[PDB]
Amino acid sequence: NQVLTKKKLQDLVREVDPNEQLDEDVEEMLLQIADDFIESVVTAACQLARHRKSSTLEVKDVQLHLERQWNMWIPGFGSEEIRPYKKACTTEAHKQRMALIRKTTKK
Amino acid sequence: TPLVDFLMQLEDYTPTIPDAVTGYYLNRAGFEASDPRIIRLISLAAQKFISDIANDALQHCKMKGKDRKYTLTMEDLTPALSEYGINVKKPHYFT
Amino acid sequence: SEEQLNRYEMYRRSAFPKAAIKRLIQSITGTSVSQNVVIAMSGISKVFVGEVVEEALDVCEKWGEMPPLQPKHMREAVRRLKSKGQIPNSKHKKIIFF
Amino acid sequence: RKRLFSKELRCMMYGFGDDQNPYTESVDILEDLVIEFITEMTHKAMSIGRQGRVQVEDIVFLIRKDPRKFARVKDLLTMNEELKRAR
Amino acid sequence: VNLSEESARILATNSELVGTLTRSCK
Amino acid sequence: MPKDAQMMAQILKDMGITEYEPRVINQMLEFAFRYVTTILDDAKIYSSHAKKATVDADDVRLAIQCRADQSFTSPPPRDFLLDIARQRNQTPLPLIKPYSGPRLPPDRYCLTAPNYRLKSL
Repeated sequence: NQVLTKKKLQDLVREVDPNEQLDEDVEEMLLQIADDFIESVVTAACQLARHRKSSTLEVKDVQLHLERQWNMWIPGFGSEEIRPYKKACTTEAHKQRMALIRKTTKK
Repeated sequence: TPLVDFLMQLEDYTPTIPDAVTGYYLNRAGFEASDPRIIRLISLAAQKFISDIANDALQHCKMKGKDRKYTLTMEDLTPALSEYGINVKKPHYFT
Repeated sequence: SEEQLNRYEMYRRSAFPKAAIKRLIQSITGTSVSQNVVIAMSGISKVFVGEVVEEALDVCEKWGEMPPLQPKHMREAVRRLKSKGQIPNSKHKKIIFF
Repeated sequence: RKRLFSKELRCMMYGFGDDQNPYTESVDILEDLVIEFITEMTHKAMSIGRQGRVQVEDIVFLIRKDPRKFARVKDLLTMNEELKRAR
Repeated sequence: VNLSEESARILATNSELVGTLTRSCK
Repeated sequence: MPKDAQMMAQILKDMGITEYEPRVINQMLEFAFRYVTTILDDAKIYSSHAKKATVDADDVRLAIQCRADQSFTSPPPRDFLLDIARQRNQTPLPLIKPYSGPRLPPDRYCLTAPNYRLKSL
C-alpha cells in the first residue's frame, strides 16, 4: 500500500536531465515529501467538505486548498460557471466612519 | 552567460543607492563584498524593484481620471505593492 | 510548401467567437461590457493559447515523443509557464519576504 | 458545463504546430485554461481603474508580464480604425 | 450584406479540413 | 488612546514587559488589525464555498484553525523531540584518532574552498 514506487520517481528525474542520479538519502526523502504532501492536502480538504455538510470529497474543495495555499491550478477538470463577482459590500457603518476622517482633515 | 555580458553595460551606469549603503546591508546578510561590481549589481536590482512599485502607483493614480501634482498616497501604493509580495494592511478609525 | 501554407491559414483565420465571450465576460461582471473589450479579450486569449502550444511543443521536443500532443506535455506546459509568472492566479496571496 | 471552445480550439492548435487531429483530452485541458484566463483577467480588472470593465485597464496587465500580449493588442486597436476608415 | 455572409465562410472551412477524426489517449 | 490601545498596554503589563518603546503599541495594533482581517478574509471564502449567505461562527472557527499551520507554524512538539533524541542518543560516541591536526568534517560540509573572484579586466 504505497503510492509511489521508485520507478515513477526515476522517470520524473529522467524527464528533467537524463544524465542525473539521486542518492538513496534523496530518494527516501523525495518519497517522503509526497507522503507528507498527500496527507496535508486531504486533511485540509476534508474539513472543506465537512464545512458544506456533505460526506463526499468532490474536486471543488481539493481545488480551493491547492489554489489558496500551494499555488497549483490543475487544468483538465473544469468547474461550474463562476457567479457574478461581488466587488464591495462596504457597510453603512464604514461609509459613515470613513466620512468622518475626511471631515476633520479638510474641514 | 547573460550575467557577464550584462556587466559590461554596467560600467557606464551609476545607481542611486550608494556603495556604502549596499555594502553594509550585505555585511548584515553575511559577507564583505570585495568586488565593487557585485555592489553595483545588487544595488541596481534593488533600485529597479523600487522603480516599478513607484511606477505602478503612478499609473494607478493616472487611471483615476487632479492632473497637476501626484501625491504618493497609501491609496495608490497599497494596490501597487500587492502585485509583488508586499501585503500591507493599515487600519483606520480606531474605536 | 503545401502544409506551411495550410498551417499559416489556420494560424490567422482561427478565433474565438465574439458572440460567446461577450456572453462569458458579462456572466462575470454582472451588467455589460463594450465591443472594444471583447475584441481585445478575444485577442489576448489567442496569444495565451499560442503561449501554451508553442511551449507544450517544447516539452514534447525535449522528451522523446512525436507531434501528437498528449496531456503529459500540457500539464507540464502550465507548470513551466507558472514558474515564470506567466499564468496569473489571483487567489494565492504571495509573500516574498521571509 | 459543456465545451464552448471545442471546434475553435482545434483550428488554433493546428495554427501553432500541433496536428490536424489533436487528442480530445488535450483540448479538454486548453478549454479550461482559457476560461480561467478570462476569469483571472476579469476578476482582477474590476478592482483596477473602476468597478467596471473598460478596456483601458485590460492593457495594463499585458505590460510587465509578457510583451507579446501587449504588442498584439496595439495591433487589434489600431486596425479597428483602419477597417472603419475603409467604409 | 457582403460582410454578413462572408464572415461565416472563414469558419466553415475551419470545420472541413482540421479535426476530421476524433482521437483519445490513455 | 482608543479603548484597544488602552487594552494593549494592559496585555504587555500582564507579561514581563514593564519598559517598552511607545512605538510598540502602534505596532501591536497593526498586527491585530492584519490578523482579524485575514481570518475574516478566509472566513468569507469558506462561507461561499459552503454556499451560505452570511459569515457564521463555524466559518470563523474553521478560518482560525486552517491558518494555524502556515501563518503561525509552531516549534516541534515535546513528544516528537523526545523520539528523535532517544534514537540519536543510543549510538555510542566514536573514538578519536591521535594526530589528525585540524579536526573537521569532510570537505563537502565545511566552508573551506578555493573561493575564486573575477579578473578585473
